[PDB]
Amino acid sequence: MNIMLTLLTNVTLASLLVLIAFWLPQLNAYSEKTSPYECGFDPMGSARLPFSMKFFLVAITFLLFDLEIALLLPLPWASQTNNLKTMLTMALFLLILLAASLAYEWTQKGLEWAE
Amino acid sequence: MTMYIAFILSTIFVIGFVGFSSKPSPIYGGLGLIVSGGVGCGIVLNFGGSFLGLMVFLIYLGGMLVVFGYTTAMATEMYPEVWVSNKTVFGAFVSGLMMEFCMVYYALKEEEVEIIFKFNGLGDWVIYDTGDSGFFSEEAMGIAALYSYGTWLVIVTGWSLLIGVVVIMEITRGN
Amino acid sequence: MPLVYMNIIMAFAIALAGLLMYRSHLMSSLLCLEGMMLSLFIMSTLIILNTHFTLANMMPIILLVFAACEAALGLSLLVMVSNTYGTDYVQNLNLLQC
Amino acid sequence: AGRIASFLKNAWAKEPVLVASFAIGGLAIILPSLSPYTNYAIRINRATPYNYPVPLRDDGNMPDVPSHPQDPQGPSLEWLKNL
Amino acid sequence: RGEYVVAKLDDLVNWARRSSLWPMTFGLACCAVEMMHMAAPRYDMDRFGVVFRASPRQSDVMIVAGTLTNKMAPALRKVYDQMPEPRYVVSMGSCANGGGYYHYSYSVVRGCDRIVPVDIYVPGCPPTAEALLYGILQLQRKIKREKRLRIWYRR
Amino acid sequence: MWFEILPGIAVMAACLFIPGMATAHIHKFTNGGKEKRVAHFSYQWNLMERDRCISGVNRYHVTKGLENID
Amino acid sequence: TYKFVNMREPSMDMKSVTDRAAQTLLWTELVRGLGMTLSYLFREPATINYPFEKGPL
Amino acid sequence: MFMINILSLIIPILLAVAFLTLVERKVLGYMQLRKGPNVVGPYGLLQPIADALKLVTKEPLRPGTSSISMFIIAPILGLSLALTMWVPLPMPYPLINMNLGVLFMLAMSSLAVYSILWSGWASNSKYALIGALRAVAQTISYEVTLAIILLSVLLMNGSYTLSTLITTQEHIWMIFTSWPLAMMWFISTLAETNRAPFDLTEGESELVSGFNVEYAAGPFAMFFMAEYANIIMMNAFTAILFLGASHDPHTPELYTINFVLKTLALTITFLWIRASYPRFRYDQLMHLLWKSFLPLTLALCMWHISLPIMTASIPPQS
Ligand code: SF4
Repeated sequence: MNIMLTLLTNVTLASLLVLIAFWLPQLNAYSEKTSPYECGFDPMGSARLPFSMKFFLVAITFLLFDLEIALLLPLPWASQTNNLKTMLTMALFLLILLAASLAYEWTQKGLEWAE
Repeated sequence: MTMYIAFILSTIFVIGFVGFSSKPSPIYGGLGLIVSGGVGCGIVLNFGGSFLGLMVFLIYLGGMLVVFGYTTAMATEMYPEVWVSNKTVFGAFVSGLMMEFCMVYYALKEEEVEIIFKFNGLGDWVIYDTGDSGFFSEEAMGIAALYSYGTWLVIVTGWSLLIGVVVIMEITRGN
Repeated sequence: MPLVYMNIIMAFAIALAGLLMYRSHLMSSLLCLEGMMLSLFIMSTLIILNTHFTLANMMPIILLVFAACEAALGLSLLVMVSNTYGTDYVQNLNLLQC
Repeated sequence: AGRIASFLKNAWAKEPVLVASFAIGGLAIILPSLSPYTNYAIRINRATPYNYPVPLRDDGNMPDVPSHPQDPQGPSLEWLKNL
Repeated sequence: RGEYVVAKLDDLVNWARRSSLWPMTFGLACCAVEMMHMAAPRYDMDRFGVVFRASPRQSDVMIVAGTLTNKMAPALRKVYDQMPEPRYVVSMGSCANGGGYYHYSYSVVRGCDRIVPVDIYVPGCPPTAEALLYGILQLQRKIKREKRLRIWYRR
Repeated sequence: MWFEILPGIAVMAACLFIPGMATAHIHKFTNGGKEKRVAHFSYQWNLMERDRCISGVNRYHVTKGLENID
Repeated sequence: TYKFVNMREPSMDMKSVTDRAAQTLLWTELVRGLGMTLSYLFREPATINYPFEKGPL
Repeated sequence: MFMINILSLIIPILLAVAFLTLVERKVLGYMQLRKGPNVVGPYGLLQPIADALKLVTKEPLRPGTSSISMFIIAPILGLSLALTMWVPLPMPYPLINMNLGVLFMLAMSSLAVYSILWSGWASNSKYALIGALRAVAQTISYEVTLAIILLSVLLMNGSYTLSTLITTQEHIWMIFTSWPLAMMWFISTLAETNRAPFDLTEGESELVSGFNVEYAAGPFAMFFMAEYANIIMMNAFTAILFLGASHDPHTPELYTINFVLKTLALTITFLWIRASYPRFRYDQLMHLLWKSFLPLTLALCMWHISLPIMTASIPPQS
């Protein structure tokens, strides 16, 4: 209800903006406008070719770190436990493993944006 | 009537999945998964799983982000596919729509659908449980018990994530 | 077993079909594979929230953490076939024949 | 001796962020064991009654358990008030 | 009758266009440096709602600043042809207006008009920054005298 | 002459001003002058439900003291 | 005659290394520029009101 | 009157974003010896109206080499998420008391990638396809640091209830306890909103715009609205998170005034930074967080999780 009502209000409002944006103005609709653009020229025969890249490794280590961030998210609730000593050691283990993964990423090129 | 929302949240989950699995252009399968996850977050949320719902929201809308990250890198081509390119995808899609529609029609008429297991068409609001929670959310407290009772779980996971970054290093190393 | 269970089980069945019945794409197939675990994640959270299985509340994220790892390598494998072969289209994926 | 101090100085100059992070981290593990108040934190956490203290069936010969919620004997947390 | 409402509405629209024209820089020679001086603190183009910086996709006016050579001409043509309507092009400098010092060259077109329509001819070699700014103000008054919806209603 | 910026953010301030009291006042408007009773835990929800039932008007923020009972 | 522009190599005492580490960590030259631009914000804006006022000739 | 409260949330945020496009052009100019816009109405107060009308009545060009579905959906996502991400903010009485408001809003903060990617690829241009991946990498690689910073800061608050955050600060500004952390957090915020020091996506030499290249008129303006709404939203987030304020329940207006003043000050700091600093390079941009920011953030999180235990000062859960 309430929350869902706010989400509905926002999405419909956004859609009205885009509808007025895309419908209200008038265009002559001539062909040569469709020619694509690159700083004065057009993007020749590209802008969809497979992208020979290197920071793929950074992109994937993002996800691998995101899993561990999800793992350590429950911490504020976890600090409210009786056996605080075990929670302390084991959370510290989790952050140490974060740091160790980052360090192995570091020395073995890895997070070093590939060339 | 917004009574049936807890039903329809799953229903839009199903047909957003079919188009996601209808083998369309990879980004359109991604869009199907995205709407499926967005509507399934509501399914977990209205059952009380606030933290787990927002958790899957976060991690999964990062996870499909990264699978995009190579879709424009290691999966695009001169002519990317379109959700209307292949003729068979429409047939897959419509076969997605009519099966659960027929089954829910039966579950609305007989309430004893015989497909695979035993199921009743009498909504979902029944299966909830009366009770209370005091001043603590059960879901949050349960996921917090990971650092007190999850002795083995966090250890084996963290070890696996370390091994995962190692293998990700090694396979993509390129000699 | 109410309709929500039917819907997520049925979603898993079509994810099984979509990933396993390959059409032509490896990336879209592993995409269907990771949607598979989403269906299983929701399904698992359902009983666990339903039955007040307080400990098992941590099983989904645990179940989550490994599953993305699979995709973490899957797409990682995808680039390794891609740079040499050119695409993820699995019909040229034939060199290993005999 | 000299090598260790020189290496620390160079790290504090070459990668200062690394030494700051390593330091504050190394504290983060070794203080909680050394600190004399973590047991008090355990007392904090055990003090909070998230659930009801369901009473025991009285049958005689439990002087430790108070008969009344206003009784003097029983667990007390005046340390909590002073803290 | 309808002229009242349509005139007020189109007056609103042409005022909005007039006070928010976005130049597409396009400096080819010393006229570019003089335009840059015109955006300097002293004259402060940015005060009038003009924004100087604009990608050719999001822009209203092109200033052809400098000599336009034969090798340039296809690029300028593709730039203007992609420019969304409305698109008023101002030519600054004797070189861009027509010919220039290098009028009788072999690889310099004898005027931006032979390449692209020119809405305001700004003279000067270079046109001193405030003369450029005055040309911009003249284009603003031109946008003020705009009767699009009037002509639509009275077609 | 920095004060020329002062009108510019002033309306901006007013722009961010309105969501402040509007949510604050309407709550106070809706809940009988009281601010909204946040239910962050099921015990709060049970208290609100019992207050709604006791009110007899299906309005939780309506509250009756000892004068309501014998 | 000529002057070498950048040969001022730094020292390596504890004070100098502490100062450099503070400047790198506790961003200082960043704050220096961030405060200079502030000084220019409060200054008198150089702007001639065209066409009411024209440039000197 | 719930929907009235909603509208009283959206619409004023829209005017705030609108006049931010004036206050930036005035603040920047005054920072670089320019009078700024003061011709459209008094002191340029009417200038945002004119440009908005122009962009509404500017021709929206359809990218010929594009699938219109994403060319329209991406502005929808970028704009709607930006506004609905204002929903759970602790105004003296927050609109929606979501028990996990901070996590709610952090999760929605990651969704801007889901407008960036479709804008960059669907428009189908070299600048667009480059900038899409570059900006995506930027925002995703800074989202992690945002996450650990949020967790470490919250470990002293007590929960993910973002209304109790005020109750956390009350006495002292929270920055006084986590100034090393906030200094990172703020900067990472600067990175996530793609601002001049960390923008890297515009790059008007080799990326020109990066994502909003082929977007024109309305859908183009929608991404600006998202961008300059995230400015205000994240500056407000930082304002409450670290720059606490007083709130007497009998006088809700006091905290409202203090909070809006804090938000304006932080946005002015945004404009202040962008008006001075050069622009990062992608190499250095990711070097800044992978090599430098992330280890410090990890160590600070370890410090801020160990600290409540040793001080016997764990924050109240409820
Ligand atoms: S008109 Fe004069 S100033 Fe302008 S480009 Fe030609 S020579 Fe240079």
